[PDB]
Amino acid sequence: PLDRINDFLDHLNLGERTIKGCLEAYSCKHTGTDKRLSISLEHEILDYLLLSRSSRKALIYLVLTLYHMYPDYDFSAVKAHQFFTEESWNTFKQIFETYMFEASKEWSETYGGSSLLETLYKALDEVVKLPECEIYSYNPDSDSDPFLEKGAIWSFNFFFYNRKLKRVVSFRFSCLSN
Repeated sequence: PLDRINDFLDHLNLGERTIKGCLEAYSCKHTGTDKRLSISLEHEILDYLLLSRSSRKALIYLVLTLYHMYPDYDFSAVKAHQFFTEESWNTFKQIFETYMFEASKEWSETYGGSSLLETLYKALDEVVKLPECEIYSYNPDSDSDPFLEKGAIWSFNFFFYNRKLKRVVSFRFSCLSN
């Protein structure tokens, strides 16, 4: 399902610049390492007392997904509470049509049928119920954060979270010069 998109955006070259895209699906666990991590994270963020309180829950799982992508990095519930921002589908749509327009044009010239945004909407909707989702963007400070590659022209990290399903899908896409 996700594989067609990830293959399309697996180092997609547009002559001089390259677009990188990665979709990942995650089912949140409440057993084993993640349970202990969740306890530690919620203790860090409660002891510390930009997301609001209505996303205080999602924050935990968000950091968990971060650990699943880079398990050797010292992520923090406080700085992640700072770096995560809840977004709307409309904002993500505008970002996608503005930044991934060349990729959507190359998609339409290669596949007759659904556009790239349509296919993305269908895959995201299959994994997490998009009308019921909460959307987040991860925007860290330093280049040391593994979600910010030094030298990239632009980089986006989106997370689609479903509370009733306890599921998170990560969409990463950046552009690089050669």
